[PDB]
Amino acid sequence: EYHGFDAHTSENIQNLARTFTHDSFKNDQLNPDSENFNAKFWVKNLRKLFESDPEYYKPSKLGIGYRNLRAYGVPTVTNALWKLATEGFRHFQRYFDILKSMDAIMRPGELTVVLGRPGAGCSTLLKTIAVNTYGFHIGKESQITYDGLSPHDIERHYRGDVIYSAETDVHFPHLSVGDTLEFAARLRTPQNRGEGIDRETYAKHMASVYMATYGLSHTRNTNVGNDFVRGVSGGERKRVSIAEASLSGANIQCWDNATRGLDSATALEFIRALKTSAVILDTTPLIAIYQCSQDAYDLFDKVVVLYEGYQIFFGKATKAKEYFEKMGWKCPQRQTTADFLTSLTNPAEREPLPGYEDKVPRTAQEFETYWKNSPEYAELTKEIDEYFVECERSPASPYTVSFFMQVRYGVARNFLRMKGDPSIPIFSVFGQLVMGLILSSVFYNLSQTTGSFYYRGAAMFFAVLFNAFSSLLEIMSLFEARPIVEKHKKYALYRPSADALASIISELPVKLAMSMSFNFVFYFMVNFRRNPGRFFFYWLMCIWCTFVMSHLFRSIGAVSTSISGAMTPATVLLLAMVIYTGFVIPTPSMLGWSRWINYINPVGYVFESLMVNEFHGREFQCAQYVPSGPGYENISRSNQVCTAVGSVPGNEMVSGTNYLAGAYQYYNSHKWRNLGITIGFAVFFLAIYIALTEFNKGNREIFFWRDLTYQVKIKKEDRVILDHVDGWVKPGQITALMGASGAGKTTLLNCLSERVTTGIITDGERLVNGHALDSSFQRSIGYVQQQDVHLETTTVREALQFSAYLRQSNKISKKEKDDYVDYVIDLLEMTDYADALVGVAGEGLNVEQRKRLTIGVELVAKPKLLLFLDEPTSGLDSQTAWSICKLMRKLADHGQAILCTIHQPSALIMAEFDRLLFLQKGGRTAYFGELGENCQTMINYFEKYGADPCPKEANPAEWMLQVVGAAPGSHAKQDYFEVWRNSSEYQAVREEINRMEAELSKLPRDNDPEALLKYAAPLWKQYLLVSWRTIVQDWRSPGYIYSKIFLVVSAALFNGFSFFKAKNNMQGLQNQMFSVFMFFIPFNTLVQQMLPYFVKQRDVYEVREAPSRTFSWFAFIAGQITSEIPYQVAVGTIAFFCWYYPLGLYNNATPTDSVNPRGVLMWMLVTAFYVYTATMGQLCMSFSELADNAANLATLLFTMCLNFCGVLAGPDVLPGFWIFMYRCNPFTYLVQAMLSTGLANTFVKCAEREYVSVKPPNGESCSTYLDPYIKFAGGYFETRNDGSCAFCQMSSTNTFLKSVNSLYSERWRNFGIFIAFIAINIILTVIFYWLARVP
Ligand SMILES: CCCCC/C=C/C/C=C/C/C=C/C/C=C/CCCC(=O)OC[C@H](COP(=O)(O)O[C@H]1[C@H](O)[C@H](O)[C@H](OP(=O)(O)O)[C@@H](OP(=O)(O)O)[C@@H]1O)OC(=O)CCCCCCCCCCCCCCCCC
Repeated sequence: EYHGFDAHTSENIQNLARTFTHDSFKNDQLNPDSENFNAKFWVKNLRKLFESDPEYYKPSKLGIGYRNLRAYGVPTVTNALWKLATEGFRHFQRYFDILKSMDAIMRPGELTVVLGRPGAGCSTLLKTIAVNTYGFHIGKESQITYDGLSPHDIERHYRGDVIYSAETDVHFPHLSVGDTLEFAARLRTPQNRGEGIDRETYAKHMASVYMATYGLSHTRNTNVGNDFVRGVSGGERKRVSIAEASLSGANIQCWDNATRGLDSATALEFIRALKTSAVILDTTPLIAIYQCSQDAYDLFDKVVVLYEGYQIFFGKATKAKEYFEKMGWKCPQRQTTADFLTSLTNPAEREPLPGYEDKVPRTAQEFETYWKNSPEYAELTKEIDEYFVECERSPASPYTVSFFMQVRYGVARNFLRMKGDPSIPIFSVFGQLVMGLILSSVFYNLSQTTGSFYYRGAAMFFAVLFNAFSSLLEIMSLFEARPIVEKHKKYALYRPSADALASIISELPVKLAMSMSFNFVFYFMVNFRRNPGRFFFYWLMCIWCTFVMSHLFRSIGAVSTSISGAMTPATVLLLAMVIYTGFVIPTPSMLGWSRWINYINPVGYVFESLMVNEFHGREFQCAQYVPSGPGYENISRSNQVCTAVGSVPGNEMVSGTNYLAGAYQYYNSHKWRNLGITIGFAVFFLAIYIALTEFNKGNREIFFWRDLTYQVKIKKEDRVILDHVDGWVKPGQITALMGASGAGKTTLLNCLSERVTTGIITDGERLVNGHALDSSFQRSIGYVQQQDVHLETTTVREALQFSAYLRQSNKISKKEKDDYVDYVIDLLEMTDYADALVGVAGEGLNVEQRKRLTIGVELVAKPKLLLFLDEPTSGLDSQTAWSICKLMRKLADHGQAILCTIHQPSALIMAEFDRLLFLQKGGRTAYFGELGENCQTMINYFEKYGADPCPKEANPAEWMLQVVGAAPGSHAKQDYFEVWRNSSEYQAVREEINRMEAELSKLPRDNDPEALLKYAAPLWKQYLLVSWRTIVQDWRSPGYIYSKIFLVVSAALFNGFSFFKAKNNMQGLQNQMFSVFMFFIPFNTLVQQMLPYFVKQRDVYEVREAPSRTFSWFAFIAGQITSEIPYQVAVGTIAFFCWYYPLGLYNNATPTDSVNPRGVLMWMLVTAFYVYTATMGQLCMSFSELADNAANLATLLFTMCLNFCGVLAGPDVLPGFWIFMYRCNPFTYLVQAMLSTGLANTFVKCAEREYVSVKPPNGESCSTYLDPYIKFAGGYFETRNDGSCAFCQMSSTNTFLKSVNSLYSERWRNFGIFIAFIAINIILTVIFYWLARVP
């Protein structure tokens, strides 16, 4: 533990200094070897001395003195657009005072405490001290000085000399404490002239010395961790943050609620660490707290008390109590001074002294008037004026090290973090390699004949994609490291630009590894050009493409806030770049309005360069000559011709350059220019990213138990947790249940309520009115959890109504349920905000209101036996806890039985209970009986059995814990379990229990046949209510439906209008097929957006709803599945209307007069695809825990399905191994149905550049020579008035459709199969959620 710089800390510092000076070897009070030397002076002087002092001014102590300070300040998505319009009008074109006049002076080396109720303005005061005025303004008359400086100077020049970090202790979870402190140590070491001392050794010595000072020595080489990741103790992370802040040379530190959610034994340690920092390093700490112990308060020096923004006192912490006693108020006995000061601002509390009632302030104005009139204010004003006079009488870059070394240290820390967790790099590299292998398997050993042309094209396009999107995952790191960077920017350690540059540099090894592992496999598995120079140029182009894409992704991520928030707008841009690469829409077929996009497309140039590199100067053997078949067996090669874009009549080989110049319109003069253009793009995007990251940042039954014994199996060893604990509860009596940390009071509470999934009961017996527990027990009790888990959308009344409907008995009419909900709302004093959205804890209902809501939710179910409460008064201030205790007292008065577990209470709250049950270590009962008034009964019981008397001003809870021996540093005279066993009152307890069992057993039972039911409401009602609740929650989500609609509409519109009124030439059909292929890309983004709103529902259900037996698991999963169907259907209809019609696919149905069937079928297919997207996302999220893993798995499976969907390679070309994956795939049937419906039964008109020239035999006509082939296979011909024939190979679209294995007569069948797949998905979900999460 930590006891604040004791002898052992001094000797540790002595040893460290001895080792350091011995290492450096290779007056009397500074030499470690000599005696008469103490570590205090060494630590104080190490920062200043032992380092060359820059000529500039860098203060070593800041005391702040301010006078006349004052600060003032100023939905359903259907209404979201109107709200946005109103906000825009507000942007286009009264004052509320939060802090009133106040005076204060704070010298260096004094720890100051700010006291006040929540919302009193302490946080605003601390923000004003730390110059964090953003969000409000300060009056012009206020005089603020920092040892003679000004707020502007501190904000501009000496930033980092005053800091502010309130609750969120942000650290890299996977970085060791030693490394985390060494980072700041090295980044704060000045350079000047380092001769004599090695900088690295000095930084290590500073890190070790400050670790020893704050008692973190044992924590070295241990993960700092986070609330999720395991690591150092929660009480040591705060000390690590203090050590880091003080190590970066922060003079004035301000903390608020830093000790929130921490027990007294650790809040004391935190306060002690602050005190040592103040007294050794001479810093100025300010701390704002609500729950303070007397011992912790004894360490403070100056206290400032706030009352509704009015400063009522400021001075020595010891004199505040005397001053407010002179005021005329009375402090109740056994009340801590901090609690008294806080309660002095509560109208319910603060009972005046006798005789002082007539003259005593009652409102903040009177308090401030007296404070101003008091002589203490005069003395304070005199001191402040003297300080101002003294200050008046008496570095361009706030950072210390130069930019290059900031970048170097950022790179080093990035490498340390990567080595600490080799998950993202290794997984990314191996996933890339495996996906590359699988993809290349489709294009294995492309042939050298012209028949491979198309495939080669595809083989390049996808390559450009894989190198393009290889580094997409890297942006995730930016979101993990964003908070820390901001914090480190505030401390004035390194600019965010340095961090961005270091992040770019540190990922180069991973980019190199991925590029090698993917290209060296893909380029050679697919038989591209074998010339070494060609491969090297391909690798160079791919490397620069991935650089450009990585920088673009980083630039996008620099302004976003989440993966989904970045993906919603980024998907449209990425699709725009992908479609216009030059393969989906070759340049000759690009529309006029989109030709300009290709100019500014950084990926089109890469594709052009790669294709020019491959095809240029290459001769391909012909694979098919247009005149051929049984009719033509012996025809001179002169009359034939190859079926390629650049084919020349009578030539056996087609030239690659002609094909490129004719089909894609690329030339070899652009091979090298495009490399320069891509380098320019990379540099531009790097500059944009750096600029962005630099700038854009900112009850008749009685329940009892007898001889309960409970043991748990751990490490194959049986240890008893509860050893024969007996007790009872009664209506109208509150039974507090307390114990040490290891006493397992929570274990007893959970065991009594049957909420434990582990262990068995050995000897006990639980009885209700003398009868054994039946199956109706679990529904006849209420359980109020410590943590309040509620949906962020449903209002208070909606949540209460939902619980009432789904939990009360079915025979009760709806009107009675609503009446009882109103009664509960009235009884809890909740009427003020009965229609206020719960929302996140930050914005919405505060802690007290949330706790009241939870108690109401558990109450509306109408428990008949008991109401367990788990730590109701933990994590709340001293006033909210009192309010909750009063509410519990009222509930008990109304006729309820309560059994609550209390942790670290105060005397006043403790006085409000009727019975006490104390558990020693190991679950052994010490005392069990009424504690009387002011805990007199328990004190008398313990004293009369050989215990020291309780001090008059001691808190009974702490004294009890100490006498039992659980308190640290306390010795027990003898164990009290045994003395309690034979105490003359344990006999009374036994007699009472036996009498209750013998008498209450004769009371007639209330046999209700509906009670003995596992769930109160029938299954269909639960399913309907859960589905409606989820639908409403999605509707009210803050911009979740709008993101989905925008994404889908934008993608569909871009896809439709890129091929606007597409023609039906040979390349047109391929363009439309790839349009259908690219229609599916929004799948990944839709899944990513949808999953978190499933996570929220799952967490709420599992944490609270499931154990409470509100609705069955099947109801939950079925509701989640049915919730997304309506929104998906609507979005699919919108997408079809925005894609099918602009594409002009309806014209294809005009000749056959089948517009309506082919339109309805297409709409049904599109909606089915979207419903399938939702079902697949939910399935892949059913069994996994994190949303990221489910989204990644869904994307991987979707990509695998797309690879073998039949467009990239049909069944014949596909290797046999993968043939099964071409049949089990759910997208092949969808693609076939869509193509057959949209393209079948229409004519084909070949473009001018795709006609093939044929030279018929001498003395023959085009018809006479080509009719047999035309009959044998489709196509048509024209006369060119030059003796030749211009031939087109396709006359009707049915030929191409048959080539893709899509038939018009089978579309319906295909559609049906797809529906089956959706069905399967749903079924699997309803099964997997049972195997994985249901216990
Ligand atoms: C911080 C990020 C780090 C990123 C990594 C950094 C990378 C920086 C690298 C800088 C190195 C730059 C080297 C550029 C020098 C090119 C010298 C040839 C210039 C030229 O111009 O050579 C054209 C002919 C092919 O050109 P070609 O066949 O398409 O057409 C011509 C013919 O070559 C022919 O020779 C006739 O005339 P020429 O001789 O060319 O004048 C005519 O032929 P026809 O008209 O009859 O068809 C035509 O001109 O190169 C060929 O063969 C293939 C030869 C490979 C071309 C690049 C060399 C290898 C790649 C460079 C580095 C590889 C990757 C780097 C590491 C990877 C990962 C660590």
